[PDB]
Amino acid sequence: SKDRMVELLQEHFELNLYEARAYVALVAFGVLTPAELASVSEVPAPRTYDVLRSLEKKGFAMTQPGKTNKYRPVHPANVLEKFIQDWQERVKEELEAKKKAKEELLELMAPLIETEVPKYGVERVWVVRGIKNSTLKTKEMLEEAQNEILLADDGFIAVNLEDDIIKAVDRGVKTKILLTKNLLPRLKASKIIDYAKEGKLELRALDKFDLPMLICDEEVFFALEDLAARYFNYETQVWIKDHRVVALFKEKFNEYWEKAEKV
Amino acid sequence: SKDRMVELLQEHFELNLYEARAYVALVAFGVLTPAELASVSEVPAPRTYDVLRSLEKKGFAMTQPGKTNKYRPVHPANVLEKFIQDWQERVKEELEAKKKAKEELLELMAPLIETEVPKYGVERVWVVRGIKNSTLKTKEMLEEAQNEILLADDGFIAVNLEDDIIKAVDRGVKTKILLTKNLLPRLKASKIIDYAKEGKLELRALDKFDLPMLICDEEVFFALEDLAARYFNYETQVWIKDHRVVALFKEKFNEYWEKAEKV
Amino acid sequence: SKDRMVELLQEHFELNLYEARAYVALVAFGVLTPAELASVSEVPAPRTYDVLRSLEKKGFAMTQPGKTNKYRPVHPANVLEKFIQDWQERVKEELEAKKKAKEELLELMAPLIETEVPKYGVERVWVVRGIKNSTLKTKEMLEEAQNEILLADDGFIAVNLEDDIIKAVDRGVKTKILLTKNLLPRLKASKIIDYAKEGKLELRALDKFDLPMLICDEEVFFALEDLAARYFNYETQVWIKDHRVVALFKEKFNEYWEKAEKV
Amino acid sequence: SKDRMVELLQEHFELNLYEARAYVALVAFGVLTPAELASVSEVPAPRTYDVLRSLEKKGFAMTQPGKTNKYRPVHPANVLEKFIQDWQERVKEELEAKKKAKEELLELMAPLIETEVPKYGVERVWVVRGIKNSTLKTKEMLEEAQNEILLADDGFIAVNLEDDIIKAVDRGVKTKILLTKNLLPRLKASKIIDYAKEGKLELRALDKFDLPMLICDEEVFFALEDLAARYFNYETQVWIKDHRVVALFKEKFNEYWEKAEKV
DNA sequence: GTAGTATCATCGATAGTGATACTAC
DNA sequence: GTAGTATCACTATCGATGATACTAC
Repeated sequence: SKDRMVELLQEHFELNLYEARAYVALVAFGVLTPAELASVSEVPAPRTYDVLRSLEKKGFAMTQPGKTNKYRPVHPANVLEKFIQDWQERVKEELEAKKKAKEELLELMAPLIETEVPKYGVERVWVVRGIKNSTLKTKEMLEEAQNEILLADDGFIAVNLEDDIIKAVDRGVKTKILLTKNLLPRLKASKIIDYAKEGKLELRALDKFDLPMLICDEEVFFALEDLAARYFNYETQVWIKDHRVVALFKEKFNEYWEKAEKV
Repeated sequence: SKDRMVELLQEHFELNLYEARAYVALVAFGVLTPAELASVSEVPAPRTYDVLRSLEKKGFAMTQPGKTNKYRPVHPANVLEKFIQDWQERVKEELEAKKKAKEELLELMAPLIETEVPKYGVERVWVVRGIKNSTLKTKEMLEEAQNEILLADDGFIAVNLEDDIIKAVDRGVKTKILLTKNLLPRLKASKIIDYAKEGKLELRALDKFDLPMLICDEEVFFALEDLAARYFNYETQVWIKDHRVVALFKEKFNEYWEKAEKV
Repeated sequence: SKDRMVELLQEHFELNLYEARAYVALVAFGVLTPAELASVSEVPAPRTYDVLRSLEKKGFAMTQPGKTNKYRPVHPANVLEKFIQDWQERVKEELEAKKKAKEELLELMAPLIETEVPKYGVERVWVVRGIKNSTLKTKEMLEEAQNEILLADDGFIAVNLEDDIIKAVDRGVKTKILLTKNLLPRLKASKIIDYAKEGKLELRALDKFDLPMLICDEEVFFALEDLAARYFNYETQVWIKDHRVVALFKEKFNEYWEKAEKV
Repeated sequence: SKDRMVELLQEHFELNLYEARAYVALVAFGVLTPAELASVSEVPAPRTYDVLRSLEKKGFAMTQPGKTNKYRPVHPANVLEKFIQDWQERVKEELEAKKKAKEELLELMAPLIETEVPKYGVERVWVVRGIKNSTLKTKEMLEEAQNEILLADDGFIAVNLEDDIIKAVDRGVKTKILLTKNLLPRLKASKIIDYAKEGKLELRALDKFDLPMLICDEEVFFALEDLAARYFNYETQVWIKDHRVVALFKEKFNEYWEKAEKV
């Protein structure tokens, strides 16, 4: 069928409907002029000229340039195979590009390939105010703790965390507890003081320090001192995850720690 | 350069702008929820979902069997290599489809191409556009050559037509082949060698000649010369069937041939 | 009016409708949360979250990351001014790009710059049949002649050509007329023999030549000898414009021409 | 080449695919009718007309009164130079519009920013995304500085804020500026350099310090550090107003400051 | 109606950009 | 209701491609 011939030329050889109908006509009728083509095909008369001129450049037709151009079809066995061979050459190029593209992309993404898995995760700063949320955040910090826990506490933070502190120490994370001397009686026969006497965690006391902090593996949790709101459980507290910043606080802690006294 | 990565992905790996961005984001942050992606990247918030699902579908990102709100990138080393290997398969199959379409067309058109003889005949001049289409006519010249074949190849007059030349030589056609010296390197790597050294034909090389041509019996094929035309793959080539015109060109060929090397 | 404020932010500072309404809201109400933003603006509740996060990256808002994020507007005098200067630097870049682009384009188009103006067009091959069109083409050739006219004629002239040959010769174009001896008596009172004797043009006679031709300034006009379409007279004739081809015929003409004379 | 030209034209000179091609064709063949263009080029025949008219309008081609429709290219040296010069004009006017839109917005928002005193106040921690937006906060820090300013600039903490620094010094704020040695070579003249020799401030250079910062009274501004974040212009910067936290950072500054050179 | 010129119209893919639906409290 | 989530629908550009005037007769 000519319908089938037209379909195939469109589907596999990059000819539009009109160009395809034209080339079939040229093959069926041999030599045609734009005028003749129109009479023996469904190619619109107005379009015959450019459509045939289109087959010309694509290699499906040869031509005689004159007052009225006449066209002959190239032999389908020559052009169709030519098309395929050329196509394969394009493919062969598009392929090599893809490989060089791949090689380069891997070189570009080299520095970015990240094994670490974010748990929050794009967030490295978190602002907490309530007493509920301040505890839920310390809980997470102690749970995700894998290396060291440094706790300089002015009050309830260390007494309420005891359950969570113990569990962490059990996993093998180095724990250092630093309290204000006035808070000691709050730890009567507590499992912390028990662990401290065993050697499973370091415990020390200081009369005072101005910047209490919780440190967990490059995570620091501190408060913005407001005694006004500190009565109001709505005291602002900040969680920051960064090697540099947390390292700055760790220095301060070590300053405290090297001046305190173990129980 | 994130921009270069996005560019490459869009070009050689069939990702849209957003998907390309999303993948680099995925590769960068290791894990991302749709909202997180909308934040750190330039992918429209409302598009992050379909963009991420799309990447997953294209095998560029994965979702855990758990709460599927988080997406992780597939490692570039794996995903990029897999795309290229898979792509080769898709093209290879399209090749088969194309070949099947060609063979079918040749079959469908068989009845059309009968001894007429043929539908296009008695025409002694045709024009062919583009040096790339040179062989679409010269092939016919070689298949019908009965007496003599005189080729002064520029490297495009009779590309990949060697089989027809040796076939012509077999049916008793005298063949003189004149090549530019830069062509010889692909006779290694030939079939006319050892068909030339056998004496079944002649082969001579030459540094420079201004009028490359193919003569077959009383037919001459030559290309015109226009810088602008060739930039647009539109160079004009002419086929003339005339004993006087051919004879003139043959005088020029002979001129070239008496200066060529017997190599 | 806020409508006016929103209009300006969209028009000049690259904010969509929602982001623009948000920043106006933030400026009006100071600190807002996504929920609050919705209550005091026409920003859809579902969109507030991502829209505010958008103003964040764009530099129109600062934020407190928490269970419920709160946002403050950057001061319009800082952001709006910041935007403009940043924009100016992008412009400064796109400009430098444009200049380099131009420089390169001029280097690429250097070989392509065409001064000559085609009076026929892209066609360097023309196929003519009949006497009407072959004469109109010879006339055009003689009119456009500016350097030399080489005419080896097998018959005709002054078949309308005396007038055109003379007029050309009047313009100062070197003319060479070559007729077959049998044609000499046809021009005994012709203006050509008159001009030849003066001699404003060279005239010579030959008993025979197999390839008559008209040459005009790198244009050649010849016939494809067909027994006996010349009688019909549907004899195919070809016009070719090309230095190489025309030089080939010119060599042939000189072969003829070196065999005089007009007498 | 031709593909590269088309690429440039589309990129830097605001031509669509067809117009860019058409222009290169116009430059190549010197003159072209819509049909001729449709033939030699990849511009769809039915589109050649509007495409050529378009090129003319954009000042890339010119047309004769007819009767035929032939187009000539404008010389690239002229058209390309004209586009760029005109473009500079176009942007320069949009800049004015932007400045005018800004000035108006500040006016419209003036009533909004009334004595609250600050719309946003009593807030002691804010986050700012992207190093590019650093000054959108630090600016406020410097303009409100009453006692002390300690800058350890990385080159982005206080970009283009020199005027505010010298201005702060005038109202009696003690100013210490610590810069990396690679920054100093670009401080010419400047007001910050002949303010130190005058003694109105101090300036010390240092090869390397890990924690660039800005301290103003009881306020600190510092940036976190994440490669992935910075690739997406999403780096987190923090502003904290707390005497204990700032004092800590100040200890670090003083550490940096005791190793720098007086320049 | 016929030749040959110039001109329009429909559509898919992509990327923006102004809005809803579903859902567990 | 509240606070989220998960998608929707629409617009504009453009390059592809099929159809249709106008002007000669």
